[PDB]
Amino acid sequence: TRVFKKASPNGKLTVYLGKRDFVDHIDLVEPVDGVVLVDPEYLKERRVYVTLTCAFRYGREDLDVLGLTFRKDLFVANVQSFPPAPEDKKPLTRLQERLIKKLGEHAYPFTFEIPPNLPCSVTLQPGPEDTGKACGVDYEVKAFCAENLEEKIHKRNSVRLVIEKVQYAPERPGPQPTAETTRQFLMSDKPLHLEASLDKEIYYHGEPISVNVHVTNNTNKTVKKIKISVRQYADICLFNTAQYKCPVAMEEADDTVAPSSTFCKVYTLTPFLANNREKRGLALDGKLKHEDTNLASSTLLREGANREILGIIVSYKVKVKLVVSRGGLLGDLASSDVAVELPFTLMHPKPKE
Amino acid sequence: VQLVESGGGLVQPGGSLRLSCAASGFNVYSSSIHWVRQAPGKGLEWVASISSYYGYTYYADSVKGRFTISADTSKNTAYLQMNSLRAEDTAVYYCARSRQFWYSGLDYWGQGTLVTVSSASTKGPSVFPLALGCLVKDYFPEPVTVSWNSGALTSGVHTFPAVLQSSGLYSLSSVVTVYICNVNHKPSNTKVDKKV
Amino acid sequence: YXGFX
Amino acid sequence: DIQMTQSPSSLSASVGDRVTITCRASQSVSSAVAWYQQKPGKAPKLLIYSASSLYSGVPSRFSGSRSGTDFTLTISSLQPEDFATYYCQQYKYVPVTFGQGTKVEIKRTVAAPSVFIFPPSDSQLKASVVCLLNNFYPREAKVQWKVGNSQESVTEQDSKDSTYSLSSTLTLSKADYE
Amino acid sequence: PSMVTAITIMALYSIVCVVGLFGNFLVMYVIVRYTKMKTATNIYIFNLALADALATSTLPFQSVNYLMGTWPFGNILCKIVISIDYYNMFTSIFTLCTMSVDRYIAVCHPVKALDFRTPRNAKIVNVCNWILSSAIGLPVMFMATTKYRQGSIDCTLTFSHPTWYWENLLKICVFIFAFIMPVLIITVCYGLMILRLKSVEKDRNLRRITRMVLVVVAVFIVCWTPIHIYVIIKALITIPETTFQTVSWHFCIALGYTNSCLNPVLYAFLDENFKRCFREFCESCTTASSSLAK
Repeated sequence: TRVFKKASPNGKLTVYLGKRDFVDHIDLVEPVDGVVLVDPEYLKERRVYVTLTCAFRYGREDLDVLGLTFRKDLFVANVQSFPPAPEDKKPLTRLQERLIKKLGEHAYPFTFEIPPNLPCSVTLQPGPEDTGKACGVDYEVKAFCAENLEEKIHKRNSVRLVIEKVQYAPERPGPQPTAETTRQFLMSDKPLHLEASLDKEIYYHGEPISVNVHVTNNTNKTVKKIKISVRQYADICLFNTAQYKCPVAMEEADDTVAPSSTFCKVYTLTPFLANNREKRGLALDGKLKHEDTNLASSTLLREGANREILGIIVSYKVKVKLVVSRGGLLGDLASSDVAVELPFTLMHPKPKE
Repeated sequence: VQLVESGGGLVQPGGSLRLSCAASGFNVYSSSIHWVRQAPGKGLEWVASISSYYGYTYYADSVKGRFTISADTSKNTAYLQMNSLRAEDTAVYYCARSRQFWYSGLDYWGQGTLVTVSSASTKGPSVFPLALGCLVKDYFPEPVTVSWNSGALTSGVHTFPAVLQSSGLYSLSSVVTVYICNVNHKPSNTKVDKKV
Repeated sequence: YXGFX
Repeated sequence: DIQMTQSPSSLSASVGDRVTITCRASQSVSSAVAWYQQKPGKAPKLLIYSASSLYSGVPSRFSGSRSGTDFTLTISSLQPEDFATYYCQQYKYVPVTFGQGTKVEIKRTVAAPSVFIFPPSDSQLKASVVCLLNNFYPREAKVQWKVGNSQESVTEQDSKDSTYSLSSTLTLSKADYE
Repeated sequence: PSMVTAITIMALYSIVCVVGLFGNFLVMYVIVRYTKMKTATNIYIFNLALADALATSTLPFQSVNYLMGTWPFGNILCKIVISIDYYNMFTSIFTLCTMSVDRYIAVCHPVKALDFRTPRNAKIVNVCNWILSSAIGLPVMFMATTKYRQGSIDCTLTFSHPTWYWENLLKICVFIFAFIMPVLIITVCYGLMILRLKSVEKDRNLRRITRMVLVVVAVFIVCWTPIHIYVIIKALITIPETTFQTVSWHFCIALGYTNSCLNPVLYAFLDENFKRCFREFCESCTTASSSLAK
């Protein structure tokens, strides 16, 4: 068994974490438990604290606007590791006991119970090179020696570890996505009717997505082209919540449906990161530092949860759009669009132990 | 659930090949594809790797500039084009698959294709007796089959692996002890019967 | 502005 | 570039014995070490990954372990189907490097080679002497010059007696031969 | 002659000229060589500094037009000066407005600002402002002939159309397009900015931001208002021409440029990245692993 360790720049205190990815179950999050090793001789009267912080960044690392930082702290939890506060009665995890046994008596535990309804680690890809700092939600564990909490804390006497709050695909599959639409343009005759569906609801990253499309063009109006697209929606909720849109994958077939006819087909679209490196602000899964990440996983939420979850909420839909070519007495080059939306879940399977 | 390799055979130094690895049951975007070669009587040496989810492409320092790996995602196939084939490229090439997300070793491997970059030509095995074994010389290319008494004493014979002689042409021997030995060269389709 | 005229 | 060194380069164990193969990494690969098994004429098969995790379907007798940069594959009760070459890959960094390989072989009592010498047939010199060690054990054996560089070939371990066989050829001149 | 009431005008047109040209040259140099124009705010500050320098370069021509009691230069000089003056007043104020709305969306709409604030978009906006002000500038340039007025050669604007109509047209359409649309945009955007900053140590930064935005809008409406009010007063009904009149009519013209003098102090030499650049002109361990025996 291995543990992750980091040390202060002066090397006095060092933080040990059993792992750096913490699974966020909908009901509760796995607690962040760890150990801090100090030396009471260095701390004449100082106290070492550990804080867990959920930081969301609005934009680029630069101030560049009036000298202010576009960085909110959505969640900050703090604990006084040393001296061991007699006030609390928190028990000791098995890994914490093993670390305290391994290290000396100068090893003191810390534990953080992350509350539910908090965002996971997502990073907004900025497309081309503009800044060296990523944009999105992150979780940070910060150990520091200080006389009191309200104090500017020295950078050589503090360790910071980036940890991960992750979610995995639900154990049980959900209902098969499906969508319907019945549309008539000038109400001449029986209308155009589009029906789309997916093969399943939960897909894994890299796995192809099959869209079964069925069109009954009962009117006299020809449809020329059919676009299937996989689109990522990033609800970046903040003060005055917004929503982001990005077409992640696309297949634009030139299949035509004659008037008063029928057309059934299956389109296979695979979303991958190779062709989405030029799209600024794309929700990526948010690794620890610059590393190999992928398109952000769908954020799972409770059925009766607070709709105003701060941070980035990721969703995925498949838009099936029939472009019906328009023209009557005067033949214009404009055309109408009949579209359906199929929501789906794009997640990582739970690791097998 | 299966990897099938094709495109290996006799080459000349400076020539080119194109090995194809068809992947059945795998998605090129949820898995990375590697080419690993094993030299005759040597260990495994990784050659190339492609990750279609990222468009990443890696080569070993001994094949950079010469070997190029690509993928046809529609057919779920991985191709390795080998140019400027040096004589040290004779090997058996396996196409292996790994999980794209959390690589956990090369789970699946193909049967492997033999690539031979010898500059020699197809020749016939000359048979010499040993007064009781036989030796076949200049038996290029491999394989070459041999059997005592046209298959009578098949159990009680020792056949040694073909050794690449100094000239490049191979050489093989077989022996039996308490007759006749028949030897067949398949690349040249030659049958020779000797009586010791 | 403001000068000339 | 990381060099992974396997020990021993070849070992001879018996059915039921506990076999241990050691793999030392030059640099520090954290746990990205896999153990693979290749039988002659067949593709390798993944046995363990992450230096401890058994691959799906692999018999439980195989087990991996790590201590620092020193990894170990242990077969608890060796079986006749568990005698092949074992390789040690490290996939922490690019390129991924493999070990030299450890060939597990069956153990038998020491056997005496049956040395034979065969001169070059007259139909050839119209030019290769050969020395033949028949059905010996263990693998290691030397050849004694008797009438340039001699080429030696050794078979696989015999399926019947778990023994070997060796043959060395030498092309000589007509000065000492006549 | 050079009496103490006749020299103060050259004092104004000299100190304002030197401070404007000097500050704008300093900030343009530090932006182009050191900061290298690698943001949207740097693009905006360089464009504003260029426009302000071009506007403030007109002052020597106006000062020596005053003292000489005439315009000594010539037809081409009279047109170039007048068009530079008008064009670059318009461009100065429009760049102020675009920078204000840029800060407004970078504060109130940060996630929209994340994609709508690329340096490509800043470059587009500058070109747009320049083209918008150019349309106004071209008529001014064409209609700015020199008439040998009896005793002078004075350089004025001549509208051979029904005169007292088009002159008041331009005089009021410079008072609405270059005074009240900007005083509306800046005030509105900075008000909404401080509202969204208050709707959320943080109070110290809020108070600093407020003390700076209020002084920005205050210096704008204190420099640019007197001359506009004064032109309106001069255009309603006549005024006596005396000492107070002829020194106030210049003190106002000099505040009009004093805005362009004080812009570097408020926008550039108050910026955080720019203060750093001006100063230039004048440790984290690695995450390892360790064993844990069971």
